[PDB]
Amino acid sequence: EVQLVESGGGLVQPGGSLRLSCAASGFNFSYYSIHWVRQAPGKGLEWVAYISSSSSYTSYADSVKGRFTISADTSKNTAYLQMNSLRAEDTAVYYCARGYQYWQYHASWYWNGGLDYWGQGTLVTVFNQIKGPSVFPLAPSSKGTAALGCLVKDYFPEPVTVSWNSGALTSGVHTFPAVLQSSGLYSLSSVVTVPSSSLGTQTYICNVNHKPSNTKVDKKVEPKSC
Amino acid sequence: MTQSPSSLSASVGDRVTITCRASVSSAVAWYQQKPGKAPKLLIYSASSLYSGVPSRFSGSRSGTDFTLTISSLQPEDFATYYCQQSSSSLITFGQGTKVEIKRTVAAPSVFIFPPSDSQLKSGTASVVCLLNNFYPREAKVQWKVDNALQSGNSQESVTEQDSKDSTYSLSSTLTLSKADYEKHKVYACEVTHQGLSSPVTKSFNRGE
Amino acid sequence: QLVESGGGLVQPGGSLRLSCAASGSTDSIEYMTWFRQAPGKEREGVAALYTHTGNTYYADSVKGRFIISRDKAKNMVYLQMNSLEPEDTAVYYCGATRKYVPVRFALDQSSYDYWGKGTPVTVSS
Ligand SMILES: [Cl-]
Repeated sequence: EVQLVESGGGLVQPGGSLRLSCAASGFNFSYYSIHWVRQAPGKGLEWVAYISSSSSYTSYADSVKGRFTISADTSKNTAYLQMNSLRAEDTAVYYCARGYQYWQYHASWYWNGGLDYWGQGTLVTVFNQIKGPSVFPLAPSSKGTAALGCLVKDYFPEPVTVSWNSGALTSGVHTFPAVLQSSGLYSLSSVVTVPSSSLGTQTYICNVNHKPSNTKVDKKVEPKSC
Repeated sequence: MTQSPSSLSASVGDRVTITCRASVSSAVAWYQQKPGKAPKLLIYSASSLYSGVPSRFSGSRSGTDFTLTISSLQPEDFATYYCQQSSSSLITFGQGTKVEIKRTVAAPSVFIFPPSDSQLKSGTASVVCLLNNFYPREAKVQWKVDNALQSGNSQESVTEQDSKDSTYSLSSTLTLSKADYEKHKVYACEVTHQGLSSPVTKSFNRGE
Repeated sequence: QLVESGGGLVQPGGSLRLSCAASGSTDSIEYMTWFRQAPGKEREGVAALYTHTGNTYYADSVKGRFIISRDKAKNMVYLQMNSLEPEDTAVYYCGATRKYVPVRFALDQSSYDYWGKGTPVTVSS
């Protein structure tokens, strides 16, 4: 019945501010420690900070010392991460996690209790600009199986979503992880393989959503005329 | 700075041992994470099984090194594994190790896509080369423009292993100015892979 | 104030003796008790001693393997742990209460007021 629930994640700009909550239930809050661990896209876990409210012990990773502040309201069974002086690379999923109250005192060559309970995470996106994508067709060739797709170029920040024919087509779709271009803008392609015979009949439309700029674009993908 | 995970390919039934990269430090705890899901504690204090964790998972302190062993890999065990220590008041997670499933060699199907006419109207041309449904992940892509070998003007992206067929797909995208695109005729990507006895090239001539 | 010591790594079948040193007078204490807390599990009562009587109470899982005792002169409570098993791996805590507690609430976390920071115990081959 132990549960940890993160909230408060969203879009924020460098030099703006954001406060994350970790709501705990199912345990005596003052007997434990609350940790913040983040994960950037495609990357490993990074421990960020902890508080043992009751002892008011706190500690921070050098990558965030002097920038982030951890605190706790015992009467609310809640811990907080106050995020200041935000930078692009603070973009990540932020998890809160439970450890022992006196974990540092216990830490030794033979003992490490670890972080037992975890929330499911809250997303923090640092952006300087907002920019919706342009969508171009990846047109099928004249070749059993044909490949087509669409190119989703020049957006910021992440993420974008892509479906095909309003979601009716899912079989054989591959939507690639976005890459950051030299321009500082994201780009990705979504592709699908279908039957060669189906090209003359079946209409293929990619549906691209970009919530940060509040844009939806539907783009038909058909053979190029020669 | 955090890192991309290293990778280990293994079959169901295989025994695997992961060694944590050593750093004065505390005893290691080991965690497991699947994509888009919270990490889970597996092993604490170097060798104690976390409540509920299967007994095929074990930990050992080799002196100065710490290891996680999975005695016999099950399908649900393909995941990323992290080791975790503390030092003074700071906790450190090691680089992830992704355990990936082994499968028979599958050569990619290669497709080349020219830039759309609507793209050209905004001054840039993107040429896309798709490698679809291949194993293992190691592939080399080489772009040629009128027989000139390109370098530094392409970017690759690769999918995770497919849930159904355990393959990978990869895109390589070539970026040119409109002017540079219209200056040249033959656009080709050449793909090297374990499943191809020799490299496969896909070509188009601009405007056909 | 309570301070535990004597924690360490043991093989299955090993023995340890934990110590709990009290500061100040312990005359008004009703129960001195050893608790343990493993990851992902509630802090559970292991052994309790009723100070006026010397009567001891034990969790089912530790009966006959663990013994709680006191030396009033040294102002100390001990837990002798013989035949240690992997399931005994935990942080062990000393607790006390000067408030009355009914005989069968003797092994409950919240039924106690003061604690030490705990001494970790790992049992492993
Ligand atoms: Cl504690």
